Amino acid sequence: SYCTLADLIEQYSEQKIREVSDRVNKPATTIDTVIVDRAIADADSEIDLHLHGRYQLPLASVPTALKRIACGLAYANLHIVLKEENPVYKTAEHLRKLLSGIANGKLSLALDADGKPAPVANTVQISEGRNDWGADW
Amino acid sequence: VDVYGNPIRTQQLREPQTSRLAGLAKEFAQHPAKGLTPAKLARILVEAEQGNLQAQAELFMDMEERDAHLFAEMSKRKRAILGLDWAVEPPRNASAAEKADA
Repeated sequence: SYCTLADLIEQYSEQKIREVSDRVNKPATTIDTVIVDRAIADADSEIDLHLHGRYQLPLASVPTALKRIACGLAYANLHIVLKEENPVYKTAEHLRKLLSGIANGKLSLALDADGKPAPVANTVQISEGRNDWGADW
Repeated sequence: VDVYGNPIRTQQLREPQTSRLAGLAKEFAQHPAKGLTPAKLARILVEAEQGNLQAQAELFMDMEERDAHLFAEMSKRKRAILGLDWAVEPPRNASAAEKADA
């Protein structure tokens, strides 16, 4: 859960979330929590797809850039039909580009609140090191 | 008495000293040469310096057994002595009794 309904409302205003989330009432009246939850879950799943090879999956903290990316992807997911030239689609593409840059080691995952994220041990591995005759015998 | 002057008692000569130590005769060598590294060898030598000669003795036995060149050299050196003729001589300007004892 890198973003919440509060984050979506704050980033896109409550009116737009209501309009793109209420599918049964015309005009919209309330925000459907289930739809928003599914959209946020899908955004988190995509982000994990991008970040699985460099960091641990169950992150204990959410970096701020991760919050922005999740909010953007979740909003893009709340559109049933999304055309290519829709600006929301372009924002989603830019965020996906940021994610790909992070995955390819060109961008670093920033601070969460004060501490660093937790990189995986992929680079750590070395055989073991056999150096007998060099132990001050 | 002996050469060192320690009192000698003929009572203790009837049985070997180690007879009352039947535990020793049942022991088996631990073979410390297998899996030996320079650190292990240094520890073995240092411990031997401090009075733990068991590990050092077993290591020496393994070393003798596992090296053909060293074993050949030691065997040749010892066989050199084993082939020497020997004799018992009386002390300097010994007397008739000393000559008979010799």
